[PDB]
Amino acid sequence: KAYRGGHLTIRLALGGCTNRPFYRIVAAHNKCPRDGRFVEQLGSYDPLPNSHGEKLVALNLDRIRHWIGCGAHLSKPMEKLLGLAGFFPLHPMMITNAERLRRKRAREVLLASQKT
Amino acid sequence: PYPPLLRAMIIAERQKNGDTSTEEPMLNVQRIRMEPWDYPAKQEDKGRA
Amino acid sequence: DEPWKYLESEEYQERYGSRPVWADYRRNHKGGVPPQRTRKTCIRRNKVVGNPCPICRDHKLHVDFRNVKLLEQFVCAHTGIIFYAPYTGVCVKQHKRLTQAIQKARDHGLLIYHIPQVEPRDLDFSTSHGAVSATPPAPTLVSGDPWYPWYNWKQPPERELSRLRRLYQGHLQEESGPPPESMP
Amino acid sequence: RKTRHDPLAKSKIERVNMPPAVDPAEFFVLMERYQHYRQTVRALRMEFVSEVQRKVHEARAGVLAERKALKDAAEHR
Amino acid sequence: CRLIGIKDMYAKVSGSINMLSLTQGLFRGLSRQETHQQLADKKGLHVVEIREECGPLPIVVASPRGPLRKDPEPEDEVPDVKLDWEDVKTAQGMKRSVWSNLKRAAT
Amino acid sequence: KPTFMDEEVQSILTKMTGLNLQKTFKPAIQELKPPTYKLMTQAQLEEATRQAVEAAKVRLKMPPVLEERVPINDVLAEDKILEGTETTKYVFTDISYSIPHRERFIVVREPSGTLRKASWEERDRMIQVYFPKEGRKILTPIIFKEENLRTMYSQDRHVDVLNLCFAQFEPDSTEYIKVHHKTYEDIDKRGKYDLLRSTRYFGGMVWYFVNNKKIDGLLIDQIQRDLIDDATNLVQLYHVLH
Amino acid sequence: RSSVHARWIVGKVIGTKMQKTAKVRVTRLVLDPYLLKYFNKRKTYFAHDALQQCTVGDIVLLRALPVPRAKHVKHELAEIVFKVGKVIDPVTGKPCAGTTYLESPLS
Amino acid sequence: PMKGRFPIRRTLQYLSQGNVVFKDSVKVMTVNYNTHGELGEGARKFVFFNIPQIQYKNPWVQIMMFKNMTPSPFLRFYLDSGEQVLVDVETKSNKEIMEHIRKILGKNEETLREEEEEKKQLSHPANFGPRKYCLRECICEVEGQVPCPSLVPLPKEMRGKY
Amino acid sequence: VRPRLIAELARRVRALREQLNRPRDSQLYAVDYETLTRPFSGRRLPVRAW
RNA sequence: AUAGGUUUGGUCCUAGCCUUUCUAUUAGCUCUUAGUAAGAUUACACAUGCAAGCAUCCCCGUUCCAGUGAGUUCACCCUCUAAAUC
Ligand SMILES: [Mg+2]
Ligand SMILES: [Mg+2]
Ligand SMILES: [Zn+2]
Ligand SMILES: [Zn+2]
Repeated sequence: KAYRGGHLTIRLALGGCTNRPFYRIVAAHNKCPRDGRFVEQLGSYDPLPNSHGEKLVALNLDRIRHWIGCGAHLSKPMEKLLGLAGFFPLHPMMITNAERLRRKRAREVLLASQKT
Repeated sequence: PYPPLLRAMIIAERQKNGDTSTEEPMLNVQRIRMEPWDYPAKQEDKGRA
Repeated sequence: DEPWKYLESEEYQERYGSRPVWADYRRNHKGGVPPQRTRKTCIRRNKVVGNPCPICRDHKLHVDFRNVKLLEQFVCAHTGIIFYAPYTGVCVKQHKRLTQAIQKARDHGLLIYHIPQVEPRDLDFSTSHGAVSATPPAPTLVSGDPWYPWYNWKQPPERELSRLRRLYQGHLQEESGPPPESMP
Repeated sequence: RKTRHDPLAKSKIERVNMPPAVDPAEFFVLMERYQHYRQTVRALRMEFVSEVQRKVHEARAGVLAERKALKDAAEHR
Repeated sequence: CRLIGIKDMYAKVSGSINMLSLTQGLFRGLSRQETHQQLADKKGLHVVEIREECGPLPIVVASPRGPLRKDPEPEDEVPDVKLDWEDVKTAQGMKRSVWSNLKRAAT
Repeated sequence: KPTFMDEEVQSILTKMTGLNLQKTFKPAIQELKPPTYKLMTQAQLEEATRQAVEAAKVRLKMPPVLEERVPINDVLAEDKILEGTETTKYVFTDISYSIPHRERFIVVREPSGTLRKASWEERDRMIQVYFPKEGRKILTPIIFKEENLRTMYSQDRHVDVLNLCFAQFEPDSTEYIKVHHKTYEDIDKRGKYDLLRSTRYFGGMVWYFVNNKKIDGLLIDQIQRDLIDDATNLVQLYHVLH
Repeated sequence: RSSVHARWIVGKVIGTKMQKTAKVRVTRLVLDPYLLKYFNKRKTYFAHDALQQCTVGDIVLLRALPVPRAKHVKHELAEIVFKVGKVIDPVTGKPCAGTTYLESPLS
Repeated sequence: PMKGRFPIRRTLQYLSQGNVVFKDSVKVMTVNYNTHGELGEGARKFVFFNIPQIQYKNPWVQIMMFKNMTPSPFLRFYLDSGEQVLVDVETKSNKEIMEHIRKILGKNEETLREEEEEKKQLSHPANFGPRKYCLRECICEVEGQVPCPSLVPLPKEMRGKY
Repeated sequence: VRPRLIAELARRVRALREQLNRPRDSQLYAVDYETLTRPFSGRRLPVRAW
């Protein structure tokens, strides 16, 4: 299909039922639907933690690189995933979130101390 | 420095090829400039309502 | 219960003989070719309806990973295939159970099945590649320092802060310097 | 989704979209992170592009490929 | 088949289905099939079966009671056998009738 | 001096093992189709036999012995800022159809924001999950428990067990090795070494025995049947080893 | 190199009734997938012919033109591969009829 | 029974069996062959049996048949370069001719193997789809993970019932 | 193949209109200062520029 | 189709109709719970509410997503080249 110059994107996609989210990381057109067609499917990601606490992620890094070269952008979740992997740097947003969490924890601790 | 995994991969590749090479892999932002966000664009390229 | 004894016994011999459990049984149905799946359950509530599925008609016939002979009776000798439900004419639930039992037996090694000699998945058996062996550690790692410098918090110069304040006069929040380095 | 030829809602017109307030120091830090991270990302992208180009070259008029072609020609002859 | 001793096989009955005709025809068919021994006798050679279930291992079924023909069978390629269409279709997967591979009671 | 893939040694091992065409190519309990009957002359028959023998040899060429792999206790990088925020781990695996499965990059992020190169046990499992194989179940199945193994052994069923092991754990694995050793032990005690004589034995039983110095039983077995030359060969091999 | 699909294509000549343009029919073999027999389906093709050298019944081959030089013609008569009647062999290039040499070899 | 003289020509399997896959260069493979001539039997045989197979192998190349244009049977070719291969078939058996063809304008086995490999590469294993293209639809199907609420339902963790 | 002449004509007309009666930007860069909106468009300005 | 029923005083042949199997709609008559998929008949007519904003003003976006199956060989391949993305 012909779109108005919609860029390429490496993006997640819901391949799950209700309450089981399963993800499909996928090189697709920006203006395509979420679960609609794509250019080339890449490494499936699972968010629900499987038997003995693993949250497994596939990645065809070799083809991801190619896609990047060809000029395909990355959604924020994808970027985060990459950072986690060690393929990209940690997305600064993630870092900030972590910091915030830490701060919150500290506050909680302080409150507890006050109480006691 | 490269990000953790890419660098490792590169190292592995190097090893496979043959050379040991203790010189670490690195990327340079001498080429990559950072014109700020408040830097102005161009009215030739924009469309008017 | 704890069966195999029943199979061994004289009663069993009297009843069936050399032939299997299901040879007598015949599904009764509309003419010619029968419905392609068998009835769901022989027994409802505690009742037993119709001519029962060869297992259901007898109390003593149980199904588990230890009734080896019985399980075999519902599998080919020459193929390793578990008979599809309408071959034997067994109950659907019963069939399911039977299959499960067979699987269990296989897992345990209480029932023979072909274990074919595969090739090894990797045709090269070396652990030299970085992949598995060992990468030379990073200088940052050695130091005890993050990958990239900007991962940590640097306190901004005050001028910048002032500028920010000026920019967002009405809309501001009071803030801390750096965060902690732990979180219980 | 609305298609621009529709009127837009009557509750919507009287709605001031007031932005979030800002922590200064934190904001600056965030900005810094964005600056740095993006540079790295750009570099990575460039590298990838270069790799792709190299691959293309290899495919087309890379030396090995050329040699192969020559060999084929010879065989044909 | 049961009466005979024939235990496991496929058979399609086409044309009419007069019972008498079917029975007699069947009987005739069963009478007029060469043994492997018979084949061996006819040809010399060895009737060697090669199973896919077993390995490449050549199992010899029926060797000839007497001499042996040293001239091998001339493998005249693309052999003319006026062959059935239905079988071909089955092999291909062109025909798919809903009444074909139906789960039935034992025999 | 030991060298498993020294050709002479291999030859010797082959010699020690039988062919027994019927045992290599046993009637399998699979989905059968009707056979395909041929009309062979004597020469043709001979040729066929030769081919069969060759096939058998090919089948029985594998496998090697590799020792236990060393566990992977390495770190790519260790971030302290994540600290236990995004909990429950993450397991990132490089995928690529044109890469061998030992040259992969399988990586683990933990709550204590580290980046491990993954355990050996982990890695294989991950590979299986992404590249399924005929055999290889993802969790380690119930057959390789002790009691079950013992039961299997009791039904004089060792070859099958070996095959299963091969299918499951990669030959550098620890568990696999252990299983093999157990099997060998079983074979030794209350002996039936003629179960494994067209397999899966050539290195497995013999080499291991030689290494241990538990050759005596084997020698006895050789004596009892006939196999004097084979026994002599074995002895020679042992001598070479020590 | 060229926009058109058929680049080299052999065919038989029907109509010269139009200036510098031979109408040549081409016949591929097509597999009727039920029968699986290759039946010889056909398709007309105009072709530029500079000199009007070609006559009806000729067997020719047509090179693709870089661009179609009219609505229906996109080919050039590259060579007359068999002239009508006056057919010379590719092997032992001598005048012949059907199945018979006129100027015999050994000359 | 099937209506042909040799009904194995139309079995699909037979077609597949044809070994010759043409090199990329060819465009037209024109055969010319005598009908009543006793010497050119091989050519006739080839026309009868193998031509169909060849076509099946390579459907884009144009195959033309000519009956009595000349005395001696022969095959002539046309490449994208514009050259012309000319193989006289007379005296040979069909098999021999086929072999010759393979040698001349037929691909190697190696090339075929490479092609096959490439094809395989295209259809990946570790990715998920709907059967037709990819093995296994969802990662509930792989063992040791959360197993699709359709079969075994999820615990009270599930939203809206929490 | 049918020709869609009418559509083409319409397009042409639209183009002409754009060329001619286009708003000379006195009109559409205007600002009502008290209400912080705009003539022609009608939409408000963002808060961070008031 | 592993087929069966059915022309006739009967028999054989040829034959159509039907039966038996598996889906999906409605229909009657009935019905405990849980999880999950699927869910106008109709390019007939529509009340009400909502479905596109964002953003230091320009812009960019609302030319996508979602919907329907009215009409219908533009959807696959090559050749060329405009967006449009690095
Ligand atoms: Mg009557
Ligand atoms: Mg319609
Ligand atoms: Zn029941
Ligand atoms: Zn699922």
